[PDB]
Amino acid sequence: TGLLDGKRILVSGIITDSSIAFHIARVAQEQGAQLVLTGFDRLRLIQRITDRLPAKAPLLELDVQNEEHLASLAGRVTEAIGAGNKLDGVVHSIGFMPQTGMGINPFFDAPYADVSKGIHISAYSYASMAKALLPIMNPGGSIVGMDFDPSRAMPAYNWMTVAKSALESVNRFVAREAGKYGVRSNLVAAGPIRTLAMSAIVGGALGEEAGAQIQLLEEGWDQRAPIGWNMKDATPVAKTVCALLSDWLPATTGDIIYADGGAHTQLL
Amino acid sequence: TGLLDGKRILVSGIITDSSIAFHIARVAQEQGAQLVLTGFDRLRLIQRITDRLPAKAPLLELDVQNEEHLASLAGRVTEAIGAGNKLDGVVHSIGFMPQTGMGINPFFDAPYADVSKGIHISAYSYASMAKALLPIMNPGGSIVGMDFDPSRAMPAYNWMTVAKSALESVNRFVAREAGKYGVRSNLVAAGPIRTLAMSAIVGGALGEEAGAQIQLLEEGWDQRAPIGWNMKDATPVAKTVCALLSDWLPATTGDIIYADGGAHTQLL
Amino acid sequence: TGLLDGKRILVSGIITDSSIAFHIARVAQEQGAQLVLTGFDRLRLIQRITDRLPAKAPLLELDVQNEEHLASLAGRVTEAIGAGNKLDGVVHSIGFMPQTGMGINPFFDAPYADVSKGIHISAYSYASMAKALLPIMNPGGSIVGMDFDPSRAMPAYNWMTVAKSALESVNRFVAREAGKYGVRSNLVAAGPIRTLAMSAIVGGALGEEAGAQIQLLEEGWDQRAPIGWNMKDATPVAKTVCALLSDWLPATTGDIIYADGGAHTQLL
Amino acid sequence: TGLLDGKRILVSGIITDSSIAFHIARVAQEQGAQLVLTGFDRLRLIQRITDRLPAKAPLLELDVQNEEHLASLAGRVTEAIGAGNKLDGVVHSIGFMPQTGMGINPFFDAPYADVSKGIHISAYSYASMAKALLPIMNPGGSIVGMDFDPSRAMPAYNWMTVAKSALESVNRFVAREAGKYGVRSNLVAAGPIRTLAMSAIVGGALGEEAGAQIQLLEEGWDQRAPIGWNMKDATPVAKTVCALLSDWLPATTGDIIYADGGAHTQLL
Ligand SMILES: NC(=O)c1ccc[n+]([C@@H]2O[C@H](COP(=O)([O-])OP(=O)(O)OC[C@H]3O[C@@H](n4cnc5c(N)ncnc54)[C@H](O)[C@@H]3O)[C@@H](O)[C@H]2O)c1
Ligand SMILES: NC(=O)c1ccc[n+]([C@@H]2O[C@H](COP(=O)([O-])OP(=O)(O)OC[C@H]3O[C@@H](n4cnc5c(N)ncnc54)[C@H](O)[C@@H]3O)[C@@H](O)[C@H]2O)c1
Ligand SMILES: NC(=O)c1ccc[n+]([C@@H]2O[C@H](COP(=O)([O-])OP(=O)(O)OC[C@H]3O[C@@H](n4cnc5c(N)ncnc54)[C@H](O)[C@@H]3O)[C@@H](O)[C@H]2O)c1
Ligand SMILES: NC(=O)c1ccc[n+]([C@@H]2O[C@H](COP(=O)([O-])OP(=O)(O)OC[C@H]3O[C@@H](n4cnc5c(N)ncnc54)[C@H](O)[C@@H]3O)[C@@H](O)[C@H]2O)c1
Ligand SMILES: CCCCCCCCCCCCCCCC(=O)SCCNC(C)=O
Ligand SMILES: CCCCCCCCCCCCCCCC(=O)SCCNC(C)=O
Repeated sequence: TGLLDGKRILVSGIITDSSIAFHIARVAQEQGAQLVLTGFDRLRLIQRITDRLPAKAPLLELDVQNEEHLASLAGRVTEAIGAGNKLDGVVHSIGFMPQTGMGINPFFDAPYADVSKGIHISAYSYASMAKALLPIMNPGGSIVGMDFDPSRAMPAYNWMTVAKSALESVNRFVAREAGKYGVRSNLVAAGPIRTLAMSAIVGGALGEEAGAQIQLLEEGWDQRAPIGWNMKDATPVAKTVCALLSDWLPATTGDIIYADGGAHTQLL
Repeated sequence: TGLLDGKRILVSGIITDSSIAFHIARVAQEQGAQLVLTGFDRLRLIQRITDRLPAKAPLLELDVQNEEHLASLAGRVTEAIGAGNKLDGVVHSIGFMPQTGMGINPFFDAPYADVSKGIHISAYSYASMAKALLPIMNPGGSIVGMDFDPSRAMPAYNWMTVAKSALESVNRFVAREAGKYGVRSNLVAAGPIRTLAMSAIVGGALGEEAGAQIQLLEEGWDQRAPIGWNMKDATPVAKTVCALLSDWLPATTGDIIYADGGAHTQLL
Repeated sequence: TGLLDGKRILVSGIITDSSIAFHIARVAQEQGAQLVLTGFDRLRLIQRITDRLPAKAPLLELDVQNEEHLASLAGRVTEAIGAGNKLDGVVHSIGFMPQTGMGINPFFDAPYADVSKGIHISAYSYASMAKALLPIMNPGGSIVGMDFDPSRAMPAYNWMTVAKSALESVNRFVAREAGKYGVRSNLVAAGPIRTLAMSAIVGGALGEEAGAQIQLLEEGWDQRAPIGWNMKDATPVAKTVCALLSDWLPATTGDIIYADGGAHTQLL
Repeated sequence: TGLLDGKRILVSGIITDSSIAFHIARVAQEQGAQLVLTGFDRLRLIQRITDRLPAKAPLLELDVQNEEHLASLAGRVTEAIGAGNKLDGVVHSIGFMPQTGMGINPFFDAPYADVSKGIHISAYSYASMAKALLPIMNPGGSIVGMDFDPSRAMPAYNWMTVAKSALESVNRFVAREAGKYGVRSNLVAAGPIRTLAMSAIVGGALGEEAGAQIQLLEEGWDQRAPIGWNMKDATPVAKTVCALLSDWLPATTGDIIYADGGAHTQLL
């Protein structure tokens, strides 16, 4: 038993055991929830990884860009959980953006073909996923997607910041749409965690200039954060997503709950 | 056992069983926390009311405006809980403002002697209380005070809005101050609940004009709210304060967690 | 002479004499600025309309979605103004969204092909335009695009809100990009103005089901607005865009200046 | 010509040629605005200070913490300008707060007295000069006092950022109980210019701690602004205030006009 006792919670976005999505699943499982895991394309590969999760959770295939995947979604999920049973949650830990609009390549240069590829998988997909799953959700259910404070412009995040900013706005509209089924829609704003990707830029893969600009940024995050910030530990972020998936915040919708050590409230 | 199992949580602001503070205590108690209740002046009276709380919690006297009360605070509390034991939380459900700056009397007329009386008990007291108690708080502890979205100017709330706006800012500074002890500082923003006071204005005690301006406001709160808003039930607000008092949001500080049905994110 | 004396200011987005862009041009011209007008496709038609502008301003063709148009942009403009002379401003009054995005279309239905068509012309084009023109701008120059407060979710705007929200974020990044040339980037947030089919969004073609929606919106806007709101007059918005184009706000960048009667600051 | 050639304005708050006001005033006094100034506890001081200014304007011994003073804050200016000849501007730059809630003296090391005592000029104040000068004001005309971004918790500024979150909230209600007057009350928030308060809170009377902290935040703002920021001068910031008096920013209220240099909007 536990925080997520008896709840059937869906969790997408696991590609490795460093994924925030992997930690959300691990913690969600410990807390008692029953998971239905979805994976992009490396099905036999990420399968192996989902084997690390304390409990077995049926892996289903889901490319958010494909309406064939979306359509089948609710359907498979039902077979995944059972007939009669419905979903208590949906976790959208999906975020993409080709190097063209994120990082060392300039802001003005990133072409729309890529920007749009990020805005479709990062921002929009939240909607289409709320769209495909909402019907099979019990009232009182919760849908929570990841965010990264787009309020102020920062170097490198460039177009991925813009796609996240669009994400928050979408959150609000899905919120009233989810309202009709009793579901809540919320977004979590974490500080940088070191997934494969971040370890990459850190160690000069991007190079000197970049690896530093981001180093200091991660560095400063700890400066301002009152209870500090531990970028090599996602457990604080997993815990937060689980709380939002519980009966303890039954009134927050179209909202954003920050889990970045409060770094965003301090200036220095 | 439960959400607040084994935690010793302080809860001030109970004057009746309609007080949000009363609900925070009732739920906190059910969830397993051990309470230490503080009361303003009607000690023998509010005592009788705290008797309704599922469990007995030692009532201590606390007038936030009195430095004698503040100084003794930590002290008594220790006797209240025991030698060795420390506090896991502090709940500041205190808010005051003489009718001069709130309601039907105009904004320009409210004199500073009153405005200041509200700003001392509503805004500042959060600090002095964090001041008096912080020392006896275990790291990982949480301090949460009530708020009422001051972002946009609304009729009647007038100077009490201003004092709450000052409150949020104080929250941020106490946040970094609490950081050094491992405590988190957060503010909850609820929509209108009907305590004694609100039932009063509603039923024309203030009169026609006022009783209506507030009626429609409470009315519209439900309009915009996606999962609606039940002003005759504080259970949703109590639940939220308890979650903030738990291990499930270990990274939010100097923050504000809205519990108003998300009415604040929608325009219509 | 006047507010925009001697300044060569570009103004895009004029399709009729109801366009806010038309008013920005009329006032800009009165104030002394020299205009370089751009039109989408109805070149012979909107040409006829630009003839109403107090003074003649060379019409150039510009489809923002076409990199051929963009590339040629700086070039033509130079021939339009002269050799040696540079631009002092750029006004991006461009905004698009097919009825499946906005409309009364259930938000979940709007497919990405359209959403993306709006996000390319509304949000992104701001960038590519700042991209194409920045080079020929004098330091101290100003680029200002239109906005419509996306902070809170409102009915009908749906995906166009999302595109506008993306727009503000882009503004911030163009802001630091423009910084290097001395140019400022800012967005103006107006309340509803009535433009010919926008009179078919209320008491015309689009106000029968969720059509009164833009009534109580067009209505409520005046309620909350302290100095009121006159939706049948764009002069207040034109005046604001000209001030931003002047030497009187030399330090605001990546910012948003609201021109909706302050309706956005009041709750009721 | 001028923005203000012909506009009648009271500019409140001159102590030095180096403090904000002496700036707004020469700039305002040069733009055709005929002004009437206010001074504090050494008017014999602000007197010969003022000769340094561009033309003549009388000095009224005020102090918005004195009520016989507030009492007469209309029919003394009405005596100062014309025999029933009206007034256009209220450029409030009245603000102050004692060194215990300052930086040097720690957040918790201070009491109410002093905070309450500073708000009176800092926060509350704007909600004073308002009522007084109001029915002696002409439509159009504005009420505008300085703001220093309260949003993030600026350590070292402490209570005079909290008072700042409060000046703001109070300027929004004056945005309504003035909007009937067709008057504007709008806040111009700007960055830490080197004035006698700051120029001295470094060179000698505070030794360090708030100091390193302040220079800590000055290297910042500069390094963080797209169009950059200088602090050895206030002129672009003084200008941004002016057009906020003119007819060029016509549709805003209970608003914040930012001339900080785009520093409030840049993460890194
Ligand atoms: N790591 C950080 O610093 C950090 C911090 C806060 C928030 N975030 C955000 O959280 C999200 C997850 O990133 P992460 O680093 O925690 O984990 P991750 O990158 O390991 O997980 C992201 C997932 O995106 C998915 N994806 C991409 N395109 C897809 C598509 N077409 N269809 C279906 N799935 C697709 C992949 O399956 C992948 O598992 C992103 O939105 C990211 O911006 C990251
Ligand atoms: N009721 C609502 O509509 C509503 C909604 C959201 C937030 N709030 C806020 O929550 C807080 C509590 O109000 P409520 O209606 O839930 O309950 P309440 O009014 O019943 O409780 C408020 C408490 O203020 C305390 N108090 C006043 N001065 C004091 C002082 N000098 N020293 C010590 N204690 C003092 C009293 O002891 C009283 O118990 C206020 O800040 C209020 O603005 C109210
Ligand atoms: N009317 C209102 O209620 C209102 C209020 C505030 C802000 N706004 C915003 O201001 C902008 C202008 O709308 P409006 O009603 O004032 O005027 P409008 O609709 O008359 O002008 C908009 C322009 O969009 C242009 N456009 C579309 N696609 C283009 C493309 N592919 N390439 C180049 N140009 C293209 C057209 O040329 C057209 O002139 C929009 O962003 C709108 O959302 C509208
Ligand atoms: N310099 C900075 O750090 C900076 C920069 C931007 C914004 N802010 C804010 O800008 C505003 C302008 O400050 P300045 O830097 O020109 O300061 P200054 O102190 O040199 O001049 C402004 C005035 O503060 C006044 N003041 C104190 N009590 C007052 C009272 N009771 N009556 C009348 N005036 C009162 C004095 O009369 C003094 O003349 C302040 O409110 C400041 O908080 C500060
Ligand atoms: C190769 C990764 C690109 C480098 C990181 C992008 C620029 C970093 C600066 C902004 C910091 C923002 C924190 C966000 C980090 C991310 O979104 S990681 C990308 C998500 N998933 C992967 C592995 O691609
Ligand atoms: C007698 C109460 C005064 C009337 C209510 C104030 C004006 C209501 C309009 C704004 C609505 C805001 C909701 C907030 C309500 C409160 O803070 S109730 C006062 C707190 N405690 C008491 C009983 O005095």
